[PDB]
Amino acid sequence: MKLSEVRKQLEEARKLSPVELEKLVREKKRELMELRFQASIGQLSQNHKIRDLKRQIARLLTVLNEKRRQ
RNA sequence: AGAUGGUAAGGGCCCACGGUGGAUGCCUCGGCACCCGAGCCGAUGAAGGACGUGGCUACCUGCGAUAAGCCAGGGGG
Ligand SMILES: [Mg+2]
Ligand SMILES: [Mg+2]
Ligand SMILES: [Mg+2]
Ligand SMILES: [Mg+2]
Ligand SMILES: [Mg+2]
Ligand SMILES: [Mg+2]
Ligand SMILES: [Mg+2]
Ligand SMILES: [Mg+2]
Ligand SMILES: [Mg+2]
Ligand SMILES: [Mg+2]
Ligand SMILES: [Mg+2]
Ligand SMILES: [Mg+2]
Repeated sequence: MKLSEVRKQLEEARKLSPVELEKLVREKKRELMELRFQASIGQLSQNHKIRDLKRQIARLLTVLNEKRRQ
């Protein structure tokens, strides 16, 4: 995923409430599973999308953790 | 009547060239000694591990279900 898009994901991410974050993760986590399935049947040529989503879920959770910790 | 050479089944010594084998010289990502710097870690769960972790991954390295990585500051180009 693009550098600029990362920064953009973070800005909008840091504006969410934990619940919105929790909900957002669950969907991107669901999208990861959808990706894995098509990856299974050789129907995902844009395979970089898998690594990409994994780190989004990472970046979200990191921020979810940010929200809670002080 | 007498006498003396060509035979090499195979073998021996020398010479040429190969095979095998990995000495020798050169080489060094490693080691060895001395000197200096530096010296604790852990229930806020250590040292050391197990099992996992990649779109395709046997192993090593890294990492821990956020899993060859996540956030921020500094360095760099
Ligand atoms: Mg990043
Ligand atoms: Mg004769
Ligand atoms: Mg002969
Ligand atoms: Mg013969
Ligand atoms: Mg002889
Ligand atoms: Mg020879
Ligand atoms: Mg020499
Ligand atoms: Mg000393
Ligand atoms: Mg020490
Ligand atoms: Mg350990
Ligand atoms: Mg688990
Ligand atoms: Mg920087």
